[PDB]
Amino acid sequence: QVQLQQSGTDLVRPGTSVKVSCKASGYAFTTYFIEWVKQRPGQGLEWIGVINPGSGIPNYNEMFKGKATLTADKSSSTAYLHLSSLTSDDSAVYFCARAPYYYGSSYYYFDVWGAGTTVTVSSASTKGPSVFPLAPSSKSTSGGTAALGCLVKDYFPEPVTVSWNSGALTSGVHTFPAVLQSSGLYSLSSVVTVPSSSLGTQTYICNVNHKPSNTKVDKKVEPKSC
Amino acid sequence: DIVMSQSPSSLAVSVGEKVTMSCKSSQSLLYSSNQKNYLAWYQQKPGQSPKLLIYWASTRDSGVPDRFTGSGSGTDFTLTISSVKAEDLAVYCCQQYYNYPFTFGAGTKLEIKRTVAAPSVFIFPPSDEQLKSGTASVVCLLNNFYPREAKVQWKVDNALQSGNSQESVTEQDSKDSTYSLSSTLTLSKADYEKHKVYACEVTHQGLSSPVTKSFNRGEC
Ligand SMILES: [Cl-]
Ligand SMILES: [Cl-]
Ligand SMILES: [Cl-]
Ligand SMILES: [Cl-]
Repeated sequence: QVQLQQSGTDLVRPGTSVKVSCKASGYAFTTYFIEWVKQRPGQGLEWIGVINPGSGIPNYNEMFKGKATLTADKSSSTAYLHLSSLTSDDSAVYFCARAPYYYGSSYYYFDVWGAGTTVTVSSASTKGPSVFPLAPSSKSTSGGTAALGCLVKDYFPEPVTVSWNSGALTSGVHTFPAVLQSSGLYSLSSVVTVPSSSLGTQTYICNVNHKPSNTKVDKKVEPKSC
Repeated sequence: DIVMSQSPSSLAVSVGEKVTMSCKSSQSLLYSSNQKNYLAWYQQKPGQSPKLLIYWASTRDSGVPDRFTGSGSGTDFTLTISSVKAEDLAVYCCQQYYNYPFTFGAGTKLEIKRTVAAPSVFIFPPSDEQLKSGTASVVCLLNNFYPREAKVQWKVDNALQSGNSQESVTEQDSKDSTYSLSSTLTLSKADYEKHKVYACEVTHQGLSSPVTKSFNRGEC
């Protein structure tokens, strides 16, 4: 029931700064270390630094001491990662992780990890998505199985989340990695395979959430006879 | 700084088979005082944060199944999975916590090997809503195939298209071990309305010959 809850996705402009937060619960915040780790797309983990929330004292990797500053607020059980003077190399996911403080030592593995915070560094503005239905062609329903979906188009930055029928429909769902279009905006599809006989009868709604733009959209997908 | 090195960078193994993967450090992680190796392994599944798997080189974390075993000492360590299951696909990375700055290996990507599965192909004409906005996106879905390598080509009135499509592929499914793929053809409304036949042609190991899924605009 130990958990570290991280702040949401950040879009920040080159040269400016960002603060990532890590709120601990289910344990005594001041009795374990908080570690911070960087992960760039599909690449290895890099250790940034560590803070003792009881004393407030941080220790940095020499690779990050100018880029990163660690603080902790005891009253709110929250640790913070401040990143400064940002560049495109700072676009990454930042994890906080807990590490034991047993036997008076900081030399420990990392036993509980937050979900990560995505930071995108860019001069482009936030933009919410348009959501379009993906209705199968007739022959894309042959043989008793069909597919349908939603196209989540022209948004910035990543990520979006997509569910179906408010989470009741999970079987056969595929939500694809977004691609960056030549406009500099992302486009993503989510699809689900369903019995072809159900296209007339069951309601299918994709639930789209783009938290950077505070955009929430539910789109009902219907078949098109054409 | 200590350098952590992992091999192989990736491997594929069938369900039920044994896998071993290697982690080395540029200097010894064995502390003479307490005879412990300051070495951990993490598992990172797609869409997820790293999860602690092994520490002190050979201690399983609470709740980790016993088919995961860590071994080794000093500078040479191994992670063994005795009988791989379909849900074990992940990147496995090691970490030394012996010396600041703490450092991680680059990870071993474990992929699941299964029998060949041809894709099921579906195609979606653009919606009337989108067409009102001046653009037409045509989407082709390749569902539940294996192996990952697949080729998609778009044809508009049998003219091969270049430069106007993008695609992306899911991570491997943790249950049936397949992949899926989505490709989007983007045209202006004006161009969409000037042509009749929209086709995605799919090449894959499980298909004896390429498969074309197509529709005619306005018959669809
Ligand atoms: Cl968020
Ligand atoms: Cl907007
Ligand atoms: Cl209709
Ligand atoms: Cl298990």
